[PDB]
Amino acid sequence: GSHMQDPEQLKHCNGILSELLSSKHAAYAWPFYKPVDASALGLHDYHDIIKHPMDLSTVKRKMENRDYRDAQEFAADVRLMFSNCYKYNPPDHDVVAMARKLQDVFEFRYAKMP
Ligand SMILES: Nc1nc2c(ncn2COCCO)c(=O)[nH]1
Repeated sequence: GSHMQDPEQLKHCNGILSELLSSKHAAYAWPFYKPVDASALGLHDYHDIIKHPMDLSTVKRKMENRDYRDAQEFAADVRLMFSNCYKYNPPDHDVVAMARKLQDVFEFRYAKMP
């Protein structure tokens, strides 16, 4: 059920999303900018292991099209994106180190929900 705080909380979500895509975090955010191109990377098992792909360009499109109805729905997709990375890759892989740093950015600012 829609709350009157939902538009404002979604604005905070959109702010976080803008930050995740900004130059400030680009050194570790870039693997998450676009959908994993499994074939191009030779990751021919990716879509057998990851049943629900997610990436920041897909989150952005969903925010722009008002697909997300509340902050929780946005947050679940962002976390899905990170969880896919932790599921597919070995935990010492550099892409996982980048995921953890970007998720720290996400979680600490998401916790600042006004
Ligand atoms: N190994 C691997 N590469 C990824 C993953 N997520 C993002 N990338 C890198 O894609 C960006 C293009 O080089 C992932 O989970 N698997």
